[PDB]
Amino acid sequence: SVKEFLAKAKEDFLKKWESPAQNTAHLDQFERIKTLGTGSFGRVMLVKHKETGNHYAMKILDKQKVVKLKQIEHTLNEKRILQAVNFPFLVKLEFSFKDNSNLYMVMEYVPGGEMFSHLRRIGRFSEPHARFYAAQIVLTFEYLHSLDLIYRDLKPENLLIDQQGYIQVTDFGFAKRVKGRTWTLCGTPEYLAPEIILSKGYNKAVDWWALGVLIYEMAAGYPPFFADQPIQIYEKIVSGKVRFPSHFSSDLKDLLRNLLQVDLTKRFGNLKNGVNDIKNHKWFATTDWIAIYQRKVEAPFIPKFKGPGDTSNFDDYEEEEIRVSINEKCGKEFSEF
Amino acid sequence: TTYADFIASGRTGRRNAIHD
Ligand SMILES: COc1cccc(CC(=O)N/N=C/c2ccc(O)cc2)c1
Repeated sequence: SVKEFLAKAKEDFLKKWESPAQNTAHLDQFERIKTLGTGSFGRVMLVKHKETGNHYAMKILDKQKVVKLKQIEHTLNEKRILQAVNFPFLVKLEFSFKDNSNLYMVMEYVPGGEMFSHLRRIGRFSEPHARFYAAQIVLTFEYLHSLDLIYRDLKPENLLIDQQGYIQVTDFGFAKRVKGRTWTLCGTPEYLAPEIILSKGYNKAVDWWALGVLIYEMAAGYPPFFADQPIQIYEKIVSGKVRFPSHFSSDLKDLLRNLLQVDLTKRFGNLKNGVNDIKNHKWFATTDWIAIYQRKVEAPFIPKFKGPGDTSNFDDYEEEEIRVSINEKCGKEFSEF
Repeated sequence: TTYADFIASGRTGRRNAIHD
């Protein structure tokens, strides 16, 4: 049952949430090979665990940069939540630790690269292709939302493709455990729901809005609201007027009108029937939800794999030395990391 | 075309998060 499984999931989660894993490795245990991506506070590098030969992706955050951007509480959220969750389409945190200068999150290496990369290169995805990815996100959001977690940064940049063609959600930097309402203005401009922009207070319905943005972007090749500057994007979103490509099927347009719905009493995922409004929509009529969950569906796209530490599905980034200070920075701030 | 407008735009690369 969905009910049974989620209840079991919540018990598992709550024990880890109440007693988080801390200091489960050290930097010297890993050989650093190459940068896979970057972000405001640092970078994520392919690494190899010296005693096992296992590859992982190591996210390195500069404590002082976190502090400058007033992201301390968000970073604490990120690590506390990621070490507690477990779902087939969530990237797994394997180890975490800190030193004088940095925080480290050692996660599974997902070798197929970012959905972003593949989407931009290929132009757009077919409706079955988009649908296969969308289903994984729907199940993942049912899971997270059942734990009172809001994800708040859905976008193809954050979705990695595994060796079997399934999605792995990464970057829990804005994830938050909240019962009810929250107010932070965070996310990515193209993906923000109108109520975030209008400072209304918001809830998990913002992730369903963002699903609408993602499916559109996947199927069209461009997002439903774009411009050269974020201010113009926000104007377009609050306007809420959406135009669809002529090649979008009728069922797809109907789904998106219901996800990209400004009115929260009408937006799908946020009604009495909750996620079932989405799962039972006609666009998903061909989806076997249980088989998606069980990974028994053939992926529309399988990435190239030329070998275990290969990074050819990722862009190249400028490398820099990982200097660790001889003085502890921001110790009190990150004490529970 | 909308596609052409997007490809000529400045936001076809990776998009940064907004913290505030
Ligand atoms: C805001 O500061 C940041 C600093 C560095 C990175 C990021 C973004 C991020 O979490 N990327 N993760 C990519 C990933 C790639 C491969 C993989 O197997 C697992 C995760 C944000």
